[PDB]
Amino acid sequence: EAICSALPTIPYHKLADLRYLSRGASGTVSSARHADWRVQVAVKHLHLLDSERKDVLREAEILHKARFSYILPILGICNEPEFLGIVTEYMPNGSLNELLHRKTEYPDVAWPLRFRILHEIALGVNYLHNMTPPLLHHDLKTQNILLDNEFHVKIADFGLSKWRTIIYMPPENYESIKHDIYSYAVITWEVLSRKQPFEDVTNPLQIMYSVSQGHRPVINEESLPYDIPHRARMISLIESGWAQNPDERPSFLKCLIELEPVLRTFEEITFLEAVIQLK
Amino acid sequence: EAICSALPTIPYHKLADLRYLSRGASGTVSSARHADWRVQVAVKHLHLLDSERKDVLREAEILHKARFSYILPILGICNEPEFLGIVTEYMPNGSLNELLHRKTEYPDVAWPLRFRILHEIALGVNYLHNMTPPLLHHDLKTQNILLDNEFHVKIADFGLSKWRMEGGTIIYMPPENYEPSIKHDIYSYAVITWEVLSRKQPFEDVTNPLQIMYSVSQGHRPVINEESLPYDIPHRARMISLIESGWAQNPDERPSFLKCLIELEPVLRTFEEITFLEAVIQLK
Ligand SMILES: COCCNC(=O)c1ccc2c(c1)nc(-c1cnc(-c3ccc(Cl)cc3)[nH]1)n2CCOC
Ligand SMILES: COCCNC(=O)c1ccc2c(c1)nc(-c1cnc(-c3ccc(Cl)cc3)[nH]1)n2CCOC
Ligand SMILES: [Ca+2]
Repeated sequence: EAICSALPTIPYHKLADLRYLSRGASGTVSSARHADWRVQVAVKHLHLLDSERKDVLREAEILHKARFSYILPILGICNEPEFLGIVTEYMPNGSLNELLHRKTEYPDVAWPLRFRILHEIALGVNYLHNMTPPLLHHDLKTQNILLDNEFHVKIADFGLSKWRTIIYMPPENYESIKHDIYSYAVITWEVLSRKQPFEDVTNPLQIMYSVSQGHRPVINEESLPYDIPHRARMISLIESGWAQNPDERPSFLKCLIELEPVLRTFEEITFLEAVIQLK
Repeated sequence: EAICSALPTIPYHKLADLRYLSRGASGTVSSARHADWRVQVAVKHLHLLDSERKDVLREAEILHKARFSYILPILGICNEPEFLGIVTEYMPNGSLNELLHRKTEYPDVAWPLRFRILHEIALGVNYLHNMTPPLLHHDLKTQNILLDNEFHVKIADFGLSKWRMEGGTIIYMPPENYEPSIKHDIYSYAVITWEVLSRKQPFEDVTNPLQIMYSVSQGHRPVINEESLPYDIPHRARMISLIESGWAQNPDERPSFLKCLIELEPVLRTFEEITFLEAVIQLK
């Protein structure tokens, strides 16, 4: 039959210890504990308009329909006249952004884990592109790639997501199935370098202009050191992913076929050991 | 108004490297990779009657509706004239049963990990009991507690499960269910807890399963002495209390899962986070 799973509704009073965590353009994120299920959860609520209410409902429906191993799992919706929020699993280790840039907190991030994150991000986006109809993310950034208790990836933020900061935006989009792979390429560069794309650029309009002229985050010995595993191969993947001509950018299938033999070179235990080193 | 998510249908041909993994009373389990999704998967299938299709589709529907952090995630349903099967995430570490009893492979299983497993099983079952209407598992056993890459729990096998509106072991079955109840699962859980804490097969001495059933109806339980549960077991007294109330002869005396959670929460807080990762590395 047309087997359908319903998203549970969660009474606001069931969400005990509601406390602020972070705020983004998407909304405010708070932690809480479910009174009956006795688990820690996360809540994404608005900062009560008629259309801003449909936005939250659209995202919730997207998360519920796009369930998969690498997508942030939705636990239910809290829809009341007094409060509106999305309830998801709690991700204790935050975002990929924090992992790459909080360098005193995380001085070392072993290569196996960086490559694992890269593979999972790709698995997550590939799944969205393979849904019917294809779901396009259109807002991939390190800030919305979340990390669970053992540093596995959960993709989030489906606000700009369509059913078929600007440093991750392809140049043609300043004024398409090939958008996400562009963003993925920038992310890949960021993960392998632990540097902010276009560091010396003061103004975001200079970035937008340079990008439209074909400039891309710098690739040299200083940004991507020679000790990077599979360096040459990764540089090629990055460079094809952020290509100026969208048609020259690979699909996520191609991207995964290229990545698979790279991930096989890391022994399973090195992933575990990479994690145990972290704070 | 009502937000619905549909379970994907997976064409058989999309499952590459289909290879036998294990058998049980539940059916055959094979491993595979999804050709488009590029992930490894598990496939529970029969190994033709139309009578069996309703069973597989019933379980698929339950797994799809009972989605939660400690419930085995269903990825799709493979329903064709040639083949019928449930596609789920692959759990590389197998079952709690194999962890407890492969003693040469796993000489040590750290107390913190054991407690986290127990805590997660209870969280899973608790969630099932809090659904509207409540879902009752009715076939909990260590063989059905599956373990992911970091030894987190995923509850499987909802074949005998029911909404409150096949030859296997009977050791996890409450005695009132023998001859022709929201208190079934807790009894199973209590046996599971004893098994987890002792790494001993319940009713080890008794060879004939009928004898067990007699013994059990006559009030008997798995042995709670020093030989089975050493004195050096973290929170021994609090645990034995839980086990004993869990497998009471009178269903009314047995506690809810919510109650167990309330008891287990302080116990889990006594272990530092680092110990779980250490336990998983010790097992690799
Ligand atoms: C009080 O201390 C604040 C410091 N910040 C953190 O340590 C922290 C921890 C976890 C965070 C965190 C900060 N910010 C987020 C976060 C960012 N975006 C989300 C989110 C996105 C979409 C949805 Cl639907 C739900 C959550 N969570 N998460 C993950 C929440 O689990 C989902
Ligand atoms: C060739 O033999 C290799 C040795 N077998 C194993 O080590 C092994 C590994 C993992 C196993 C394994 C053996 N047996 C199972 C298993 C047992 N029951 C299930 C299962 C039950 C219900 C559903 Cl709906 C799906 C899977 N999987 N799993 C987990 C599969 O991921 C779900
Ligand atoms: Ca060993």
